[PDB]
Amino acid sequence: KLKKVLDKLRLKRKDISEAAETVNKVVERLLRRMQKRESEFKGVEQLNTGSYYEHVKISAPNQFNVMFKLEVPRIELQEYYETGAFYLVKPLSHFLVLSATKMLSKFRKIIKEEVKEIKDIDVSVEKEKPGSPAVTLLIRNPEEISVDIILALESKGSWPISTKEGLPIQGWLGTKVRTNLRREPFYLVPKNGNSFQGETWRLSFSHTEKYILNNHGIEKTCCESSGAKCCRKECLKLMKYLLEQLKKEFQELDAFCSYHVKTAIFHMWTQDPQDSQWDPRNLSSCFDKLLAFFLECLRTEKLDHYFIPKFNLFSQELIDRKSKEFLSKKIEYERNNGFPIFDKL
Amino acid sequence: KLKKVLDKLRLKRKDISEAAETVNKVVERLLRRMQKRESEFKGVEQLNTGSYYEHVKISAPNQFNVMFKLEVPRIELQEYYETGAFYLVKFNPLSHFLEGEVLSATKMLSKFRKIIKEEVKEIKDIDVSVEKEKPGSPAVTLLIRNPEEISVDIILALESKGSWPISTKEGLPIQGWLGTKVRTNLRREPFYLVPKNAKDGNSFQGETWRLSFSHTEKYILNNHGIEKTCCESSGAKCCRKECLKLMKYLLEQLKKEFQELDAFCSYHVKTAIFHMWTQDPQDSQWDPRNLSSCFDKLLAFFLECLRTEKLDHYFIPKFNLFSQELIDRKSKEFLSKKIEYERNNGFPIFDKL
DNA sequence: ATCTGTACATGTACAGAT
DNA sequence: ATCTGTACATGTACAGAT
DNA sequence: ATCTGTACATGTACAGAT
DNA sequence: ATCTGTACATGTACAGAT
Ligand SMILES: Nc1ncnc2c1ncn2[C@@H]1O[C@H](COP(=O)(O)OP(=O)(O)OP(=O)(O)O)[C@@H](O)[C@H]1O
Ligand SMILES: Nc1ncnc2c1ncn2[C@@H]1O[C@H](COP(=O)(O)OP(=O)(O)OP(=O)(O)O)[C@@H](O)[C@H]1O
Ligand SMILES: [Mg+2]
Ligand SMILES: [Mg+2]
Ligand SMILES: [Zn+2]
Ligand SMILES: [Zn+2]
Repeated sequence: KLKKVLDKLRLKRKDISEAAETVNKVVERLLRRMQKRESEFKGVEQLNTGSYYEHVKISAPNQFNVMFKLEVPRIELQEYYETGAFYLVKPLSHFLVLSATKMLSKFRKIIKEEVKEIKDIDVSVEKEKPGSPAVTLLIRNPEEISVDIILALESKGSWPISTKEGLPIQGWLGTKVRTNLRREPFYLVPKNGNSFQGETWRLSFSHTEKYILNNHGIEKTCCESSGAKCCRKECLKLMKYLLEQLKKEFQELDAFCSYHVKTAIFHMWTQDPQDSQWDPRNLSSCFDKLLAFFLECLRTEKLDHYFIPKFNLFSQELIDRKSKEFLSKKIEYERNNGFPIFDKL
Repeated sequence: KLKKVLDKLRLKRKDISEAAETVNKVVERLLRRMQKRESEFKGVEQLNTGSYYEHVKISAPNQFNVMFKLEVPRIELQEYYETGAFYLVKFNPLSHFLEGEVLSATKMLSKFRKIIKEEVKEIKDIDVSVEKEKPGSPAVTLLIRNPEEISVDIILALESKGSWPISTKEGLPIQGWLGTKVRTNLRREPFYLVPKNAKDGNSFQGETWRLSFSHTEKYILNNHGIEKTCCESSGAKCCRKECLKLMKYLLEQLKKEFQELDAFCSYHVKTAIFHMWTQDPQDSQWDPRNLSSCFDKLLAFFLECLRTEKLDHYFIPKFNLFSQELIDRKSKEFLSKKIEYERNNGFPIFDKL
């Protein structure tokens, strides 16, 4: 049943090769233009993030996330109205308070200029979507591929106080891992008609999340060549697919994204830390317990950011009750009728 | 029972404070003197190693190991007659230690030791001297008299950042225990070469160096579980270190009574337990409730090593620490009888002093 | 004036003490 | 159970040097 | 500072074995 | 049906060279 779906969802080696070869060309050239030109983003470094680099991308290698991160010395953060995730912040002179919109606009300008000069790849820059920190590339290998270039500020200080109680991995990955993770930099991305709209940045833990995905067992050998396989990634994939399929069919679900599922499974991996609670033989009960957890998040209207406990991704302000009830009904239907949506194209 | 022995063996915070305060002074001052002037050892860095920094030092904080490690770029190793552990080194502030491209361990050690003695003479704050050089030892050993006796072994080491020598390829067999990512990451760290410093009267006597994995061993001791939470505040305690301590004590007590055991050292027990931790990787095979069977299975393993004359270096599989060349059969049989005796009569030697 | 090797500043795991 | 000293990893301030 | 070379983890693909 | 072993592909950390 679910093994068959996972077979469908598995990327093909051939497609992986073709997609990656084209993407790396475009990205390499963009990264070079950010330094070889005396741009205000000289020193920016590349960090690959999201599902493709975590090995949980499903169906096709058609969406790539990449961070162009810029180290900024001793910045001062001021939290935005107790939200936990959003901050004002203090070469960059002409982006003054460091304005996210002004900095993003210049960043975006550079990329567009450079993209116009690319003559061997069919590639363009997608119209800016308000509410997105990314510059999005649309590549036409014969097949459609999207690349989100995310601008990020990199700070090396202590993580902000709103995260103090986040990353609750102590009983799963442990205290040494947590302490070491919190010694890495933290990232601010320009996520953005009220208030301090254009000067607000959002914390990003994409780097931490990538380490977690690739080091996800309570045992060091989980999913390694001299360890046992678990089904943690496979459940993420199934849940991701369920949401994608539903979203494709129902405009009512526009406010939901894969990060909601990722966040939910992070909490499930914390609640059920033992690798034996994710035995491949138990794929079905595991998938099912994840569904039940997600439904409880929907019912209670509560899905805390894993890194920022006070930030509720399912607050009324972000996603209307109607949407959450709608998604509850549709998930409950699929669950009670053997997931017919998994059988469609 | 063994819990009571472990109570005796536990270091006291007071003693730890007094010992460490004095040790860190002496070491800090020695390290600073190595950076002065055109000393050949400018750039040498401190790495704390061995039982005290692994939290398996027993009885008293009276012996501390420290490495003064020097990065040497552009190094060619030539293995010494297929031994796995021993190397010539080839290629500069080290100019004065070279003989036609070959780095002399004994000349370098001698200068290192000269500088330390000179500096120690200038310390009027604590009662400290340099122990007569012991043949077969790379260390400059400091004898400190806080009112209590404390030894500090300062080991000179060459640090190479290249890939570990081929003799180690099959060593560190941690894949089923700590895993492949840990193994890979550990093998990306530098390797260390220390002076072999025998006066056996063999070819290349003064130019032979020995591999050291003290840094790797320290990481292993402090990250010893198959679960990442082993011995942590939101995990379960294991008894891996406690078994190491008990076995260490058994050997120390025996060694202090019996001159026949001079050839044995604590590294033999450390190596044996590393193999036992590989053989029995699950944290559940080191439950604290099972301290006795765990200690017992370790003893039985060590006894088999003694009987079969085989204890492979954990990093260098072909190097046999129990070879005939190192330890005569009589010594191994002697230690076998004494271990079997203690084991069969309730460990009376644990009740001594 | 600017730069930097050295030492202080901060945070926490480990394990001993209460 | 909670508290506390040491070790150790990383970030950063600055006297003395350039 | 930038670039390449090496090593090996995480994947996929498929035959032959269980 | 599943598992195991080998081949074949990409990503990624870091040393040593330029
Ligand atoms: N709303 C959000 N808040 C915080 N971080 C987010 C948010 N949306 C996405 N991200 C971060 O950006 C990364 C990439 O986003 P993206 O939408 O491409 O999802 P993904 O995890 O790559 O999965 P997929 O692309 O397969 O749907 C996420 O993994 C996450 O770290
Ligand atoms: N024969 C040896 N071969 C290889 N390395 C050795 C040998 N003897 C000692 N070492 C290394 O030197 C370190 C310090 O040596 P030392 O004799 O002080 O042992 P230790 O582990 O500190 O135990 P303790 O001091 O409590 O007996 C060891 O931990 C080990 O890494
Ligand atoms: Mg993505
Ligand atoms: Mg020692
Ligand atoms: Zn796993
Ligand atoms: Zn443990």
